Amino acid sequence: GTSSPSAD
Amino acid sequence: QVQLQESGPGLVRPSQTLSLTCTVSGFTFTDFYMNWVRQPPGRGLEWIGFIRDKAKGYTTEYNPSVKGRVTMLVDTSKNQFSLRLSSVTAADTAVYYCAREGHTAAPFDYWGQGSLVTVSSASTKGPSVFPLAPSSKSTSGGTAALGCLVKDYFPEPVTVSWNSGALTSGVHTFPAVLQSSGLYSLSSVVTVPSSSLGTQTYICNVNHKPSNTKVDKKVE
Amino acid sequence: DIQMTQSPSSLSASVGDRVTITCKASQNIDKYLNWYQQKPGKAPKLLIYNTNNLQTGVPSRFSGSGSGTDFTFTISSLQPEDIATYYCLQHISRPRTFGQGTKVEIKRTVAAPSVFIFPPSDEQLKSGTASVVCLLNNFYPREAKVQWKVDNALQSGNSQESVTEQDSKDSTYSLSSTLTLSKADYEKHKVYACEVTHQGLSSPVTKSFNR
Repeated sequence: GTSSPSAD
Repeated sequence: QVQLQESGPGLVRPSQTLSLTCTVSGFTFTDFYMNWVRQPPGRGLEWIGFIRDKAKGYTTEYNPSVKGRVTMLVDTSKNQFSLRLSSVTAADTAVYYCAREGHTAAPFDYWGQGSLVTVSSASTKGPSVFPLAPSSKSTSGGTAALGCLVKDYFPEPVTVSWNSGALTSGVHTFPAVLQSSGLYSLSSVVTVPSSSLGTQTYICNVNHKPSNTKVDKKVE
Repeated sequence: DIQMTQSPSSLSASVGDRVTITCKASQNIDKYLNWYQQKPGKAPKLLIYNTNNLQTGVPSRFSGSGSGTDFTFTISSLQPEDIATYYCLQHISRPRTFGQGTKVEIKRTVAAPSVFIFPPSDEQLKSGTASVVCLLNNFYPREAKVQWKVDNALQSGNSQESVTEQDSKDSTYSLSSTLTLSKADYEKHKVYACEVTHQGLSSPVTKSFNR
């Protein structure tokens, strides 16, 4: 994978 | 063909546990996170949480809004993610979706159809299906209207298709209305050529999943 | 949590118009703001991610801009299939939070309803109840009045109606009105009529049948 910073 | 599909809609009793499954195919599901989002009938969207991928051991993050009531699982042998929400209340009635995290385009690049879960202590009731036959009183410039009346069911939703999915053009499946009994009613109508009323067959396929009631009705 | 506020809450525009929706975050979200389109009964669909990146296959008429706390979503030339509710979503931090959505509706020219009436089915009559359905197909605008008559006496309190969402092809509305009586009551009268009044009608249209 995801490009989202809130995923990890 | 990336596919996501939540398990069927239905009832959950107050203070009991909502359980859903999200069955996937068409991608390496073990390489993407999976989110759950819900939408209370008539309201906006709410992110419930996500379950990570195989590399992260499927660890989770939940919204504090459902803090402590939600768990999200995976059963890799079944191509399935699951959602469990305990001690439900009236606030938890909603359409629940699983939505893939995605890689570059994220989050929520693919979504299931959604499953309506209704919190209630009432019993489910499958519908009655009656025909709305084409006639002279339903005749407009060479076209004919026909349909099916789907009455006395609870809770929502009911699914109506025509000719098992082969007929979709010109169909209007109206929003249900709530009757005095607390049961819902809806009509689904289709406008067709009057010229081929004698050669074509029209069948409404009604599926009220909450009660596992499937009814087929030929409209003559 | 980051709160997302969209504006306006709904709007109506003509095909071809430029439509701009705004989304504000209560605190910075850098560029991590996505836009989704949802049609009644269907799941949201990703159109744009991270402010201005079009998802593969999304028409070039959609776009977005902004940064920090203030964002915009633009449809360059509105098309009939674009009616929906559009949501913004921040994902710089958990919990991921959505705007309340903006319902995009279309204004078009007047279109009169085609009116159809359906007597109760033998099957239902057998059961003890008699539902009579009046259908108003593909009209605009949405405002319309149905009046049930049972031997010329204006009925009250025995019908229910519901209107569809706006059609994605012709931007019209359809309305179903259902009159429900007991079989006993149904077999007391002769002419069951549905009177429709609408802006696209020079004079009210009637559709009736003698039991």
